[PDB]
Amino acid sequence: ITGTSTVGVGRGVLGDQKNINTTYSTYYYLQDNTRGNGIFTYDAKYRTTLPGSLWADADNQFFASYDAPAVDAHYYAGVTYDYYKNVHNRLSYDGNNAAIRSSVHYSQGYNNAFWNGSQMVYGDGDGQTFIPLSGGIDVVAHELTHAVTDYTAGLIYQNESGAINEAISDIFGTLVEFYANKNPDWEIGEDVYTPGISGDSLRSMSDPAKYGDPDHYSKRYTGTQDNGGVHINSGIINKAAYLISQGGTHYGVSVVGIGRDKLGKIFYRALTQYLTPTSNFSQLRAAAVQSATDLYGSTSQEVASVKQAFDAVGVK
Ligand SMILES: O[C@@H]1[C@@H](O)[C@H](O)OC[C@H]1O
Ligand SMILES: O[C@@H]1[C@@H](O)[C@H](O)OC[C@H]1O
Ligand SMILES: O[C@@H]1[C@@H](O)[C@H](O)OC[C@H]1O
Ligand SMILES: O[C@@H]1[C@@H](O)[C@H](O)OC[C@H]1O
Ligand SMILES: [Ca+2]
Ligand SMILES: [Ca+2]
Ligand SMILES: [Ca+2]
Ligand SMILES: [Cl-]
Ligand SMILES: [Cl-]
Ligand SMILES: [Cl-]
Ligand SMILES: [Cl-]
Ligand SMILES: [Zn+2]
Ligand SMILES: [Zn+2]
Ligand SMILES: [Zn+2]
Ligand SMILES: [Zn+2]
Ligand SMILES: [Zn+2]
Ligand SMILES: [Zn+2]
Ligand SMILES: [Zn+2]
Repeated sequence: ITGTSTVGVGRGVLGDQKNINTTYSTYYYLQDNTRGNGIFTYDAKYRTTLPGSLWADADNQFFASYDAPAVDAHYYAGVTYDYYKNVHNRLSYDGNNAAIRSSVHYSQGYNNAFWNGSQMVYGDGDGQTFIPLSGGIDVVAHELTHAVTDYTAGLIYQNESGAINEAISDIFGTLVEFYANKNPDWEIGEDVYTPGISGDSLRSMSDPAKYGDPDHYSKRYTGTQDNGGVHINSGIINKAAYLISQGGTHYGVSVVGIGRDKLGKIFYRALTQYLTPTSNFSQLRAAAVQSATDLYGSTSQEVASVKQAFDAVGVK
């Protein structure tokens, strides 16, 4: 809508106060004019019709319980935009400042969130398995990163390519979480998963086997469920990424950690320059090694650590 750019205030899903960019025209709308072609957040009103109504508020204060998922969808879309622009010089998910549109209160008791090809969609959870999923910055950024992947490599969402697709989204979801300093960690979805259980998450990048996911190529899932194990076998790549950043010794292979910024630069270059729709784990290793070579030189520690990490998870 046309109006005046304003700054409102509210609380997110976890009860934390934050400022949000809004637009005033009779009502205050969740329309952020400060980022690209805009960030727009919508009320799906417990239906499955999308996008729903652009979120309108009478007083620019967003402290109602019903407001909280919208506050976080809107705010964390902005954080994700800032990460890709400031760290990778990428303008929105398509690199052309596409508007980022999000709908909250999708369906009833819906334990999921997704990028649908043109917008983000967030369920509210059933209150036992999940609370509203936009409360997790890593969820928001994980799903927006699927759009980045779609507009670049086009990784196919099955088998090894699909596991790489998932891992890329976990990697950048986590790097966004660290960028925001929003209680960062190397687990996924901890802020919105199982409110009655502390210390858990959907999966761990630092220790995938904590939840039974494989941390070595020899332990990969080879069946047909989950599109060939895309959320299971992602642990193999997630652990390699963790090792590249933080270092460690894994299955007897020592990895010299090079930090989060260099992890992000190596994988972003691999994703945008070298991966293809059917890249497998071995081809991802090659893309990461070449990316680190481009950035840091063939004799660099960074290249050596990429090789160590993929060795440690059994990917040649
Ligand atoms: O923490 C990371 C920071 O060090 C880097 O500069 O940008 C990405 C963040 O995840
Ligand atoms: O278990 C890991 C711990 O050893 C390290 O200190 O920080 C990250 C954790 O995942
Ligand atoms: O081949 C071994 C692999 O199967 C195991 O999982 O990790 C150590 C490797 O040496
Ligand atoms: O069966 C597939 C397996 O062959 C591959 O190695 O990893 C993904 C699986 O879906
Ligand atoms: Ca209000
Ligand atoms: Ca996390
Ligand atoms: Ca929990
Ligand atoms: Cl470990
Ligand atoms: Cl381990
Ligand atoms: Cl480790
Ligand atoms: Cl180990
Ligand atoms: Zn998802
Ligand atoms: Zn995903
Ligand atoms: Zn966290
Ligand atoms: Zn799955
Ligand atoms: Zn998923
Ligand atoms: Zn280990
Ligand atoms: Zn380890």
